[PDB]
Amino acid sequence: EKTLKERFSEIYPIHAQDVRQFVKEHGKTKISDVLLEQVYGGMRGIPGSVWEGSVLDPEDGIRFRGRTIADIQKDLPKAKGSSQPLPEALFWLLLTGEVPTQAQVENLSADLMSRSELPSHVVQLLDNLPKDLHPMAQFSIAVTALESESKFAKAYAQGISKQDYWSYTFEDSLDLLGKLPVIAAKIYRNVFKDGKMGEVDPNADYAKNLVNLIGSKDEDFVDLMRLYLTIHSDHEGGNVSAHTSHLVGSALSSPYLSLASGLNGLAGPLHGRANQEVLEWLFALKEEVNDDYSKDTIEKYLWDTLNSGRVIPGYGHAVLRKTDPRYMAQRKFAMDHFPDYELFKLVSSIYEVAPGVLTEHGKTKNPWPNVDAHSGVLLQYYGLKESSFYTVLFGVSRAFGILAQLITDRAIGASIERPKSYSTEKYKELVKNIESKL
Amino acid sequence: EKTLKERFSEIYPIHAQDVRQFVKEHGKTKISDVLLEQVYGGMRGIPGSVWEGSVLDPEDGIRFRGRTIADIQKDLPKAKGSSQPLPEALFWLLLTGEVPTQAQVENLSADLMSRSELPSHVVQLLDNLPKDLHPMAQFSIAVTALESESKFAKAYAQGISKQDYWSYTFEDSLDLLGKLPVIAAKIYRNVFKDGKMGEVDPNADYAKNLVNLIGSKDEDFVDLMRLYLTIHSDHEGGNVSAHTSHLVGSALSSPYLSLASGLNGLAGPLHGRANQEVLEWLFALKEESKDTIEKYLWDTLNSGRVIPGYGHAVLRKTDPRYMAQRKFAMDHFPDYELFKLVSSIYEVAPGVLTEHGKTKNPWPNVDAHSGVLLQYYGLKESSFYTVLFGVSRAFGILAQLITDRAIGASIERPKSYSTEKYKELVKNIESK
Ligand SMILES: CC(C)(COP(=O)(O)OP(=O)(O)OC[C@H]1O[C@@H](n2cnc3c(N)ncnc32)[C@H](O)[C@@H]1OP(=O)(O)O)[C@@H](O)C(=O)NCCC(=O)NCCS
Ligand SMILES: O=C([O-])CC(=O)C(=O)O
Ligand SMILES: [Cl-]
Ligand SMILES: [Cl-]
Ligand SMILES: [Cl-]
Ligand SMILES: [K+]
Ligand SMILES: [K+]
Ligand SMILES: [K+]
Repeated sequence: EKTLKERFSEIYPIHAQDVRQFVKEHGKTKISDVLLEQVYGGMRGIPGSVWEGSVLDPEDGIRFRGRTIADIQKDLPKAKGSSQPLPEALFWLLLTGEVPTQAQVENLSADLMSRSELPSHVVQLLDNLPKDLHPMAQFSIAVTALESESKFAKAYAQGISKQDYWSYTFEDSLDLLGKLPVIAAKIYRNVFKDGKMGEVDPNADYAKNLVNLIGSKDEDFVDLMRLYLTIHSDHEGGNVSAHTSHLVGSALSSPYLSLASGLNGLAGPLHGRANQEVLEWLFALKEEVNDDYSKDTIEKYLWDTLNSGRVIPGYGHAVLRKTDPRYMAQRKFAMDHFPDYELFKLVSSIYEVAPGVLTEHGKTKNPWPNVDAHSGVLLQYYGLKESSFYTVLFGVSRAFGILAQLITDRAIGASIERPKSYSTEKYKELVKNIESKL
Repeated sequence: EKTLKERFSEIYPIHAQDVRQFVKEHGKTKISDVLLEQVYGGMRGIPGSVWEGSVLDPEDGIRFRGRTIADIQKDLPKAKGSSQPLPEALFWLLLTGEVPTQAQVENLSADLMSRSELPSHVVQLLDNLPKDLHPMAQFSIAVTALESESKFAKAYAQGISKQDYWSYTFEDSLDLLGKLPVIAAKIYRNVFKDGKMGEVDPNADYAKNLVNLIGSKDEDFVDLMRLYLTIHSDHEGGNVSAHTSHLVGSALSSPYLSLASGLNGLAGPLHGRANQEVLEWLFALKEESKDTIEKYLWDTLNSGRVIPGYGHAVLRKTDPRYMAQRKFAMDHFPDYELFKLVSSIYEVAPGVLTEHGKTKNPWPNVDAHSGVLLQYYGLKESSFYTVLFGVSRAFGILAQLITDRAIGASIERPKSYSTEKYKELVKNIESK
């Protein structure tokens, strides 16, 4: 059967021609205004990214190439002996728009694992970094240190044509993906454990390799990581980490430098820590309520939180009008594996009463939980209790969506991202002339 | 006299109130349209950034707080015995909008040098990185490794008020700036020399300490570095490195992670790494008259490659940073062979690019002329040239980051769609 690169090589020229024809016929059509408040407000609401792999459906949640969470659960092949799709399978879908066969996924997993050996200088670098250097900083350092392996950078120096960029971008992306579970596990073992790490199983999948190297053989934990890494793999192109990766990549920096920059964006406390924020809030609630999770006790705690001017972390969507299907998938995992786990009972008790309380409070348009309201409790159950590592896991997942778009951008020859800026003094002059009309 | 931090603490509340009133009274005014071709064309022409220190005119080039490069050479204080501007003097102007006195610049240089000592774990990591790992990758690695020292990161975890973010951002920024010449010289000495490092002179300026740590006390080389680090320091808010640093910083990553990300964008061959690409392209042409130059330009274009150092996203005429560098060469070494080659290409390349018919700007940018000046003084290792660009551009990057935290600027987060969804959006727009 065709490999991922072979199938992509057949699909990308069709997409490239489609984009060229679309811009030729409709490029002059106005799709938005830019108001002054938007340039001073982080460009909120401005269409500013072409991102093929995922789009948020306001009724049905995130869609990956048109498929909801329920669709990917039904449609993607599963690991042998499991009901969880693999993140490798979703990566195939993100890049091609097509669902791979089980045999195609197995071959892709084997290709990734064949590329998983860290160069000696990266092992040495990681082993000697201080334990107080944050795991996300260690992560982006290690990814950047792989730039010496970059096939795109070496080929660009040899003078390849623009029409060939995508091929080397693809190879660098798979080389990088193959190493992410090893980098992440090495950081985990060095910072939080004894530094001792096993070896990659050449027949294991990406999530299984990650969990085994982190230090667990529990097949249910493997299944949890397959779920976690699938559902976090992509969420549009406007968010800081996806946008940063696209921007750096648009200057023809390699996938290593592009992903490292995206990871630094994900490391920002306003972007990649929602899981940890929920967990901290759950722990503080548990202490304050003295382990009492009854309806009356929880509702009073939620009313006091909202009445004091604070939000319920993980609840309330700007756009999505129902519970995130990624939340429901994690709830189902907990219901099927550990329904009596005390921390899950707290999460579930909140789910039963929070939407009603938020609705009556009247300050939350879409009073439903997101993926981050449920992820930490599942990680805690399997012993991954070190919350300062959670964004590393997020990056190991989101790298799939980031690299899929980076390959696509090189395949279509997307141009450098370079908007215009002005100072406040010059915006005042611009606005004065617009309002005066001359 | 007032320190930079003291003066900034007086001006930022006034800027904050000014922005708030401006957006309150004029926020609904439309300043641009977004056409489909712009979202599919890198957002070219979209006003998408607020950036105070510098504004780029397509015809006239860069202005720093309203001043051209020539204005900067006249208005800012210089080092003793020198006619070149100091980058730390421009940094003062970028952050405050005001020209520092000579004594204020000297005090700022001394503060930067007082913060220049690298932690042991950073020295050790640099000493152990392979010599074949590109210097820009080593540079962003070293900057990221300083995150363990971040005062902003520690204060944020301790729960400081949003109103106090700027103070820790400011301290991290000056801590980081003070270390950049040491990191850059360490990379140079390790990769190309014996790895041995001299000591920082507490009383020398930023560019002089960089050149001295690289190993040279040539006074004209020091003057070149003063000019180089000044003119590369900022190019408004929409260039890839500045924009990347703003984006990452807007999620409250520290100055270390924001700068490291900006450096990774600067490392792209369509961005700052074009200065290495230019030197390598010049040397390949030399190894291989108007006819021979024109043939080499066409052979490059016909191979599906860009002419490095020509074109620009915004500029539509010759870059004034190119002219400032030509002027330096005319005043110091007009007969230098590599300078004459760059000048000979300037006579031929714009015509070829115009006939080629693709670029919107057939004129050279800063990267066409920077490497040749470094070559004159014996800095022959072109894989180091973008590190120097990064040492400079950190000034403009960090000035805006401090300003952004002082005013509480928003997360940058536009909306994306797939091509399938853009088609639906366009169809509905055109039906109405
Ligand atoms: C700087 C640069 C990236 C700006 O990109 P841009 O805003 O999209 O430029 P344009 O609008 O003029 O691009 C239109 C076309 O002309 C081409 N072009 C632009 N500058 C070119 C150059 N110096 N050589 C060859 N082709 C060039 C572009 O690749 C593009 O081709 P395409 O339609 O097939 O995709 C571009 O000019 C470039 O690649 N320059 C060479 C690298 C360089 O010197 N970078 C330093 C910039 S300070
Ligand atoms: O302005 C740009 O887009 C690129 C450039 O010249 C710079 O950043 O110095
Ligand atoms: Cl996101
Ligand atoms: Cl975001
Ligand atoms: Cl208007
Ligand atoms: K080259
Ligand atoms: K963004
Ligand atoms: K940009």
